[PDB]
Amino acid sequence: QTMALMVSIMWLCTQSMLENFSAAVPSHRCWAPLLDNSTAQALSPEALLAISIPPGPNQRPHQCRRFRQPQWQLLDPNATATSWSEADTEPCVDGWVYDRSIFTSTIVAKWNLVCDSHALKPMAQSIYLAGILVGAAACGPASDRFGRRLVLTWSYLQMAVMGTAAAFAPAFPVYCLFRFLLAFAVAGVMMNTGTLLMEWTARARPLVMTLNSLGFSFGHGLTAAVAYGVRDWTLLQLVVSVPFFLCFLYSWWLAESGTLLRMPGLRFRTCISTLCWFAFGFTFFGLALDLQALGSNIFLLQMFIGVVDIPAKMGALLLLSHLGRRPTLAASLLLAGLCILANTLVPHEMGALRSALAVLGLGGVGAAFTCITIYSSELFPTVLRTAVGLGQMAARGGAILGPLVRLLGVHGPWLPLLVYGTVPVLSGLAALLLP
Ligand SMILES: CCc1oc2ccccc2c1C(=O)c1cc(Br)c(O)c(Br)c1
Repeated sequence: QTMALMVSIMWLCTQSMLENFSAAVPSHRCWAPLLDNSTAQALSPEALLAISIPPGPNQRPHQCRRFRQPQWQLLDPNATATSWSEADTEPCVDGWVYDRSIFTSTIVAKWNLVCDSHALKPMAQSIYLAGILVGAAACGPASDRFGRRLVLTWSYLQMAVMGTAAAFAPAFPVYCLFRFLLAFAVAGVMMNTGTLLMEWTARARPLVMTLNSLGFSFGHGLTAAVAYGVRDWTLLQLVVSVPFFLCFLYSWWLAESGTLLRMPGLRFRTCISTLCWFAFGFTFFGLALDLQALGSNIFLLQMFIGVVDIPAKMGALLLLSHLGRRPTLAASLLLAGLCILANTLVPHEMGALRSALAVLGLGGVGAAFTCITIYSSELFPTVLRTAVGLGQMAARGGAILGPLVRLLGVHGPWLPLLVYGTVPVLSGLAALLLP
């Protein structure tokens, strides 16, 4: 049934976006004796925070430096500001405390994902996407040998097990391995859903693909409210993996009640298709995992993303049927690129405009994904149509490389978004040459 597969891809998108909320980094600072000890620290907690922690980024108290002695010279207005020396600080060693207002517990607050180990969260996302790549490359022969339903049930079981395991991970490497296996199973079930829907009904192939993409959009929408409802990442992952344990009941239908010629042949077509797929994967998995910086409220941002992406990808099929394949794809790619570039061009104070631009960029990259998926079945003849597999492999690779470019935020907060906006422009300019 198409409804069961739609619920499945909805929960898959929920699991995929769970990393955006569970790895959210709140405003943090390390343990200070004048702020977290007994009442002997005294009134005016802001003054104590100012004299105990030097200023840092965005004119805020430094999230990575603490004063060993109370610097009373910065409290008195008669003294010169920023008069403290660098030697008066310590490398934020006493352990960090986090604000429990928005999120009660996250993977950043649990394992102390801080400035010294700030690369761990993008490294965690990269490990997840590498597990996705490995699973998608491995489930092919497995599904061909053991059948699609067997590997589907095995992937569901693995998804459930790894979800309930990562919900209680005691260490960071163990959590990374659990996410790796969960991504393996996610890629397996994704490849199974794709190879099932591409030949279950099909003339109706574009309709089925648009329904699949609308099901993830619905997944985005659902996971927004799911993350808004529960504040703990453990219970979040538990209640997200429980539907997979429920869908496992359909195992065995209730108990019975090669192709390397793509590189030399059509080289221009295959490199263009792989470039567009790489661009979509890179931009999506680099932008959809850091919604905290793209908007002011992550939940409302995701809700707007979904409610604007639904009609965009709905009319995407009308555009593909009326205007063509290449022109609408190039237009969507250019629109997404220009929106993401304007997101950096607009000042950070215009939060509503930044959120709208991010939503428009996500809708544009989703429409571009729809167009490239439709064009993969037409750019290559039936003799070469593992072109779609190579395109999907290039898209993961781009997804994997996505979070790795986010490390450039040290040189500037706009560089990752600058790349996320510049890549789709060149992608559309290259796709404009398609026949
Ligand atoms: C069916 C695949 C799919 O369709 C979507 C529609 C909206 C948002 C995400 C997705 C989505 C993915 O999550 C996805 C999965 C893999 Br594997 C990829 O290599 C890339 Br790139 C993207």
